[PDB]
Amino acid sequence: MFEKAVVFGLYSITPVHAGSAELSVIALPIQRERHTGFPVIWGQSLKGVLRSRFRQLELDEKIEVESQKWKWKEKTKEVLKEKADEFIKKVEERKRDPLLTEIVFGPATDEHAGAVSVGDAKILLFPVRSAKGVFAFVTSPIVIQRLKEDFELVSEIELKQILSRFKVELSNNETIAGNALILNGENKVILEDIVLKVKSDSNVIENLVEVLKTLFGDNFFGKPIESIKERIAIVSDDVFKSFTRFSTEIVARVRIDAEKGTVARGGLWYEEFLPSDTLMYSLIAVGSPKKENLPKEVDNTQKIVNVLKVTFNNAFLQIGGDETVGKGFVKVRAGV
Amino acid sequence: MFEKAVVFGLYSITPVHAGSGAELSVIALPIQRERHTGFPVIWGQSLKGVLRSRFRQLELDEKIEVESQKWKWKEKTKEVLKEKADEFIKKVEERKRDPLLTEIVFGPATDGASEHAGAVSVGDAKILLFPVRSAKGVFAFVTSPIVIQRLKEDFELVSEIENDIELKQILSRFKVELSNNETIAGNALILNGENKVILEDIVLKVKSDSNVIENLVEVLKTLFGDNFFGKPIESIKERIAIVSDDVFKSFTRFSTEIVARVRIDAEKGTVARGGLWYEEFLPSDTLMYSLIAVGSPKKENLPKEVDNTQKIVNVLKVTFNNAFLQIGGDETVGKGFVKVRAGVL
Amino acid sequence: NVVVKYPVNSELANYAEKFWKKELAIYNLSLILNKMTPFVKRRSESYKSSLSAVKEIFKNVDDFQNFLNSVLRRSLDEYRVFFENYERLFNSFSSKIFSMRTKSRLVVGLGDESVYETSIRLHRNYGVPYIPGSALKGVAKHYAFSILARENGDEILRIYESVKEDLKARIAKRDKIKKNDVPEDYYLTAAVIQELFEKKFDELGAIRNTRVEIGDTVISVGDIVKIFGTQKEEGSVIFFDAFPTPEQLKDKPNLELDIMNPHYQPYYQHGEPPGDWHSPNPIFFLTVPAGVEFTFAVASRDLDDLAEKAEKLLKEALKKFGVGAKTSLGYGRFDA
Amino acid sequence: IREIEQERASFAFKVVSDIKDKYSQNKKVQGKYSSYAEKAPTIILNNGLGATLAFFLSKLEKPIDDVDYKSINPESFGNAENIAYAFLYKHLSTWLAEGNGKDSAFSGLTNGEDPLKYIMEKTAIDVAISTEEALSILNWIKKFAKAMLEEE
Repeated sequence: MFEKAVVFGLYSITPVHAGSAELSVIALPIQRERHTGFPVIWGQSLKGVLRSRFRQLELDEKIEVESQKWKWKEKTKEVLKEKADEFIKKVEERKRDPLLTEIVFGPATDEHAGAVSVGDAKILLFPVRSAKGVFAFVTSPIVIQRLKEDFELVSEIELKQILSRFKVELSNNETIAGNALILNGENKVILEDIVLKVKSDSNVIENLVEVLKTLFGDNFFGKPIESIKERIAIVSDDVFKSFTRFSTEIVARVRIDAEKGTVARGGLWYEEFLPSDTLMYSLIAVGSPKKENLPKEVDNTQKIVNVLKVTFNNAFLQIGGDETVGKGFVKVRAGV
Repeated sequence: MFEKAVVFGLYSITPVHAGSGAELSVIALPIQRERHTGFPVIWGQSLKGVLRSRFRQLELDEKIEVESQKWKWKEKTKEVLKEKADEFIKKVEERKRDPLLTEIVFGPATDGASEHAGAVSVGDAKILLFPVRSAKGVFAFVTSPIVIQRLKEDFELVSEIENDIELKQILSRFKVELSNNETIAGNALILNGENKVILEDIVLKVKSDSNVIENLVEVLKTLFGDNFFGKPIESIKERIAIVSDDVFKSFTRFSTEIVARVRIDAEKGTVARGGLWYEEFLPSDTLMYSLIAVGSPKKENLPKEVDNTQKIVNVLKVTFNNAFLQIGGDETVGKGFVKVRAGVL
Repeated sequence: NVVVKYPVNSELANYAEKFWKKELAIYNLSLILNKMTPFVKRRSESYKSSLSAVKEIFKNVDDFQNFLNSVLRRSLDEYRVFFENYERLFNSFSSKIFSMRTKSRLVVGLGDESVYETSIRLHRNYGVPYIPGSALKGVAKHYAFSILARENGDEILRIYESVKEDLKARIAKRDKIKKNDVPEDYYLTAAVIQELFEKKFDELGAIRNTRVEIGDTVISVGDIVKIFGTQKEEGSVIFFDAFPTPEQLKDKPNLELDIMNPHYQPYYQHGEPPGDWHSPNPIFFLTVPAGVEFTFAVASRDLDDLAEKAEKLLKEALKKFGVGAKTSLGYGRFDA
Repeated sequence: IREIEQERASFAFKVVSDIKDKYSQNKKVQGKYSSYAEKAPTIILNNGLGATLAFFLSKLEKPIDDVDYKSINPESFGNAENIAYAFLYKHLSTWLAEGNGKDSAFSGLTNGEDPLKYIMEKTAIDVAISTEEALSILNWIKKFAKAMLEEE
């Protein structure tokens, strides 16, 4: 199963608070890993939000396939007939879903299986405060290793071969960074009250931005990728873990009663939010579509992955809770 | 998901202290800021809370104008929930439940949340122009390339929400890059006989460029009309400076108001023991833009006057245009008062 | 015959010296005052950065005052539009507005820490003197405290014998030994009244029926506590900042100098006999002169009657108590 | 993983303990030092770091542009105010120019140059970072001074 796979980028426009588990300080700690402690999004939540977006798009009928609009109302009768019109009532009764979502993003609550499995969103660039170069995208060598291991399964052509050259070792008090972050005169850079000596190297950042722009385009989520290169830093594993654990946005919130104009008793709590401008990557595994008299337009796996990439490229979607206060909006750029 | 999106512009008439409560630096009681950048922002929670409070006050006072017609919440609730119209009203009388329109727009009150979700979603009040003292042009409005890039991203999100690509490329004709000692400033700020400017601590060489500042002025004019919060927008096109990113961060971190307050004990007439504290305030005459997205209301059996999303868009725009709101603490001592203007594309 | 230095960075000290020599025209008063502070060295080998030594670079005190007031007047149009917007904000609420002239000299914010050692509350953007709303609220509260202590001193002392005993014990704990001396003067009554209004508001329920005559109206203790609020209940009257009318700045100066000449300063500080061998140490400081007209506005959140009562209380306080610094010398007094 | 917060706390504790031990008898010196420490951040935020350092030097009756921190002795002043000002200037400038030490995690933003002379001919970004570091170290110093040192 799962003949093909695709890579989905995710850029956090606004802080994201996905899910909720030690919760030592934050009453609602972010969706976090266990072995490494990096921020992450469970495949279940990403699959849910993607399938909700697909269902809403199917209702709105803006899922143009091969530069041709996809009308599901005629398609369900064409492929099912008999009770298909009655099946339409099930969509009208909200007890089911349109056939495209049922055959791609999993079945309904009640036989079959989804054509795509949504993996976890692994972190790729973490924004941290810098003394110079106001904020910097920091990574870790094992982050690059995970990226390479994940990306060996899709691209392979020459990009996969050249990506194997990424192999670095960093001490707990050393880093490699661009010209913007390194302080003038002194050969050290300060991020989040941590001082690191710059290690002389001019290949790892170049290759990282090279592959990033290679399968994400020159336009790095609405910004020129060249400007990003000057503000890329790679730190040690422990340093990256500490950054991803303690550099998130801890925001204290309260509830005020209009009767007295003060904070309600027991209404103060701290919520942890994943920082904005955070690059994350997810793997979507697509297999052979379920044999249910599928149209020849998406008969093969290549067609369905193509239509998914086309309909989800440069998209905007909300993840996690706190949607009503402008939290969770991210931009997705499918890897072509 | 969402259907429409409006832009709320907030011009700080008085210093604004959106409290954070996270630790205490030398300048005690810091304002809420974006952690990774340090730029001052107003989180969506506080803005939504104050907007909801103002909306509740307006509805209870029976001053909300919907379709140029006054809105009486009692009769509307009776026309919607006649079976329990009295009981629900009692909950509003006992403050258990918020009035009808606020519960439709901002969601149900804390006493019951599983009924439906809010029809509105405010956004973080990202800073757009910062007031920085200058030698000439007594004070100037300052911006950074990241600020305009985030504005372009916000415009892109609005275009995606509304499926209107025409407004997407409004700001897409502005790419800039400035050194740490360069700026693109208006003619008022530029020193006479010297191609240099002074922004409150720094001498910056005036970089030559006109398209970027003209496009920014045009974008502001389109967003907030021809009246820029009590003065014409064209009257401030010569008092705008685009500076380097680090310089803008330094301005936003060090040029903010620091107000020292004391408590005077009547026993001696002097400051009490440990009765003094410092507070951080956003400077007066600052601009913060936020996105307010709206979709289909999540309630059931809605009145015809608020049936669709546009009926919420127009109501919000008419009820929150050129209004005055209080943000953050120190309300009683005249702090945090801001002029709010609502615009659409 | 004086040497001027500037501790600001290079390429800016030249412009600062041009501004202080009137070669160029500066427009922000706070900018030149604070961020461009000059250090003046006289025949004495010390760069004293004080207003007394700062004024030495001008022809006389009159020239310094004229330069400062010209710098202040250079932003009159911007201050005018700001005052128009402020008046619009006043009228937006149900705020009562009254105008008052300065009967004597006024200085607010003299105790703020600065290089000059004698600062003044100047608006950051426009560089004009103003009275913060916190100062007005505090002076109104203290005038109410003084009125209550003068009128209902013995009554509240008898009602709250426990509180007065607690205050006496605290004073004995801090103020030397003073085991039971603790004179029951008006100051002790004011202190216990403030303690009641601050930490023991609920116990003030019985006293709430009391009434005190202010000006022509009568205000209740309950009215005062509703106006100012407690740790558990917010105040109902919004006190706004006071700003001078822009019209008067065109003709008469809005800022002048004042002098303090502490003879016998070692006697006050160190304890030497006063005598006359105590050559003075003059210190100059800025102050808005008498006659300058300010606009005050008080708004309401619950009842307009409370706003009217607060306006009357503030008018009485500004007429009698006085706002700003050195109020014991008649400074900061207003007349109708 | 050596946070600069530990270096800040250690340096502040060391300097406050040093002034406490050297002037345990002079209570007024301790009070003056505590007051100057808790008032310095306001001066720095108002007039800038260079202006604050020049103000300290002027209160020390020492010329500016020709004096560095290494060539001043805090104990060589009769007046308590001069003692406290010299101690505060020495501590702040030492933290700015050397940090907690050469081998420590933080070695000072300035290599070994006098912080005032550094501020004189450096860019605005460098002086901004120096101001931030000075604010942090002064916050720690004020905390520890309020902890141990007596109050005037």
